[PDB]
Amino acid sequence: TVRKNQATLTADEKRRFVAAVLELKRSGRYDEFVRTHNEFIMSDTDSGERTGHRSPSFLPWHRRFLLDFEQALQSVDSSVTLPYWDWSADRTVRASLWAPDFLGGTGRSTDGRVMDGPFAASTGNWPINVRVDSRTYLRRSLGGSVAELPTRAEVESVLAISAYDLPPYNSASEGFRNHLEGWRGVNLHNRVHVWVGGQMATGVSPNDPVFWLHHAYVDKLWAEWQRRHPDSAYVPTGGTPDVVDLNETMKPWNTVRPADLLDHTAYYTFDALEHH
Amino acid sequence: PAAPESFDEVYKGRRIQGRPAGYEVFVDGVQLHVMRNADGSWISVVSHYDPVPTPRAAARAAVDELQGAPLLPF
Ligand SMILES: [O-][O-]
Ligand SMILES: [Cu+2]
Ligand SMILES: [Cu+2]
Ligand SMILES: [Cu+2]
Ligand SMILES: [Cu+2]
Repeated sequence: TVRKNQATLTADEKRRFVAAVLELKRSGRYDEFVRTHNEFIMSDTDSGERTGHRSPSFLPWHRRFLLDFEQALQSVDSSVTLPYWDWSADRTVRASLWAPDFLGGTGRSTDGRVMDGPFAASTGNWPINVRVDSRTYLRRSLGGSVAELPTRAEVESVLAISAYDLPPYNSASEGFRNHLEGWRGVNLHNRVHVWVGGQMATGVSPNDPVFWLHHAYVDKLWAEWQRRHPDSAYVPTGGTPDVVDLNETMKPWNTVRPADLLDHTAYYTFDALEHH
Repeated sequence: PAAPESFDEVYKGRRIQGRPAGYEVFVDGVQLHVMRNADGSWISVVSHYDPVPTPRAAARAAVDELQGAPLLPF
């Protein structure tokens, strides 16, 4: 399995990705990924149990969540893999990502409704069912609520942080994980959710297919961080209340640990990834 | 570590209310999930990656997000 930069996909790879995503939607499977993410993001708190976000396991949790989704896509079309969106490079609404043959563009300014591409409500193919905002159409406002996506120099500042995570292992932490997540510092992952707007800014953010491409690039940055810091690894490593330690299992799967997910190459490679 | 004060106002035509419970927010009487971060900022489920300083700021951000739409109970 090779995960490729979205900008490099062929016309046929875009068509097959789109068709596999729409089939998961039609069959009902897609919405249950939306529901899982919302349930975790509403339950993951800074002074109590936290697994999918605001915690060291943010990275392996989303790695496994993305693997579940990629394996579901591969059950429809075994040639499909998750592409990634390098938002430091493809940073405007003119990025081919947002073209009508891939994800479609920004929402109209009246109601945020996406009007083109395969996920526009008018196609009949993309009902928003798992929702909290009552509207049932995909929405986006690219660059609406925050002016700029992160730049490469900002990403580099975060990649340079050697410690994976630090006590208190939550949204207040110093260290790589929380700077990549974005609750502290110049803000990488959270800011991209805010920049897309629409459902991507909410607990039901997997309603937008760009969710997967965003998190596939966050996942690639973890892999790059590892190559930069071979002497660093996941922490904590045992006995931490409310936090998933290295060798503890993670909900909802219960059968996988962060330790099982540190090495992506057991599951996929990237089109290109720096050697240390 | 005690909770913020309660509030009640009409913001862009919609009633927003907040009260300690550990804090509840309502938009036109429909409860809105909100959460406090360790540093004292807040988010809601419709702005869950975007910290704002207070629960009223999170309620106002939700009204902004909704563009008139009824909230669904969560
Ligand atoms: O993670 O959104
Ligand atoms: Cu999320
Ligand atoms: Cu929450
Ligand atoms: Cu996210
Ligand atoms: Cu070395």
